[PDB]
Amino acid sequence: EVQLVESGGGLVQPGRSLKLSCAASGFTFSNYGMAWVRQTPTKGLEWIASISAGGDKTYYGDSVKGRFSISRDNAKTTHYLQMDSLRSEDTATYYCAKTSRVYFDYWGQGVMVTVSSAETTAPSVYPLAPMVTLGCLVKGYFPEPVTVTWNSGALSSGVHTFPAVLQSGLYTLTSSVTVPSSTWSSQAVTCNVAHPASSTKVDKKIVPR
Amino acid sequence: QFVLTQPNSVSTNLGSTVKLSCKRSTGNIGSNYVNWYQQHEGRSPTTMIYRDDKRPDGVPDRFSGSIDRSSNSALLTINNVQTEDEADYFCHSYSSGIVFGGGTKLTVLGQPKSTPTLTVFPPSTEELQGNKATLVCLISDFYPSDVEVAWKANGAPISQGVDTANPTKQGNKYIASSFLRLTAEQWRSRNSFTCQVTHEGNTVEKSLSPAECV
Amino acid sequence: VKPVVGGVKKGSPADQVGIKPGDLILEVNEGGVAMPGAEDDVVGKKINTWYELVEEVRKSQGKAIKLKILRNGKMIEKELIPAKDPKTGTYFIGLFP
Repeated sequence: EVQLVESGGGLVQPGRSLKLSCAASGFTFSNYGMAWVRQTPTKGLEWIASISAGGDKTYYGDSVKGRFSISRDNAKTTHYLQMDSLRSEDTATYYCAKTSRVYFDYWGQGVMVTVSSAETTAPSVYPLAPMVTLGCLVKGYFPEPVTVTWNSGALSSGVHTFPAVLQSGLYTLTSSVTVPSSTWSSQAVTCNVAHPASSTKVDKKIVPR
Repeated sequence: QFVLTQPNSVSTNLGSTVKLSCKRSTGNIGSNYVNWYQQHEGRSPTTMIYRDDKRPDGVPDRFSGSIDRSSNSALLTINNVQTEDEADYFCHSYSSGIVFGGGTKLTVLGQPKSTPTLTVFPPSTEELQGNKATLVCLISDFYPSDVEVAWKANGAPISQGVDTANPTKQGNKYIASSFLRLTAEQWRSRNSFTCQVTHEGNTVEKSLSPAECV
Repeated sequence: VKPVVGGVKKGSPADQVGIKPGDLILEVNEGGVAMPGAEDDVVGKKINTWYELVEEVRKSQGKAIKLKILRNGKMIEKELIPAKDPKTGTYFIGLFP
């Protein structure tokens, strides 16, 4: 099984720097080059950088005028994108992607870089109580994204995490899960909220209040 | 060095064949490989076609690729198109640099009409402790995607404090949410609020009330 | 056994390319221009059982391939395109052992 797990994103001020990590596994790392590619709703997919299998040849896209440098640590089976002199327009979702000569055969899950002089704001999390449907509420956060799991991912089917609304500069969303009422009547059920940009993680047990 | 042009959107019908084109602006298209990636709403891309016409394992055989040199275009053909195929499709090639098309959003009409399911939640005691109250209305399992969302208190329309999200596809259907910012007192004041959703001229609503049946 | 070159069908792909008999064939890999940053990616297979060759010629599917081989002891790489046969429709290079 092949896994590409990205980390290191979040919010950064214009003119500063941010380094991104992509933790690889499930294949012979040193046998394949790696790349970083970014995405926005307005500019689509833009290729950012690639590094060769032996780390000795690097390729930069013409969207960044040498401000970014790419590196790979083959002992940690990881690779890095060092992003200097960041600009508002560099705000995007960044993916790493494994190569196989002619195409990107696997993509990471993505991490989000936001270039903004607004502060990071951590969410307030509230439990939403009334088969049965239970919910977790992630109120007033900035920037995107948030993650929500249920019982540490042991509840995976039946989950809906709803797109956020944005109001007065803060995002609010809700996540729900639907379980048999017999499920609700026994084992504890907890929602797990992570806000990577504030580095915060909260579990809330949903009680029949 | 070159650009790849994709339509903005294509609309087709459940069970149809559909062809998505990808035209290279300069230089012969056959001079380098073309690849195709599928990206569902909110998710990472996955490979549909690589090396012009090869199909990754795991991908249904109704996908096929070809190269039309006379029109300098690559083609993604989907036979027997399915509702699970709604997604964005990006073509991809390279030479001295790496180039993506702008993406085509594929919409498939003709799937089954879906009346919405409604779920509503009152404010939590913990939130009220801070003197605030947020009413949550969750709208799911509906098709098509346009909705008008309105809230009532005691049957009168309330506009201030309402935030409604644009519908989004998750899995095989669409979801939406709406929030009402209130003060603790505004929530305690009336004895009914209603989330009202209108869909294809049909209206479904559910209400919430600070009381208790006992 | 061991995979050794013996005959070359005249006018066939390898003949148009420059493969001469008596070569040791080590590797057969994907061909064509590669995307930047992926030149050194390994997709081919180091061959030894001659059938691994013909297997890796069916995988070619008419797409270009590189061959890393030996000329009197020195490494040499030649890339070519297997041709679609007009009879039963099978890709060939014209390389008798």
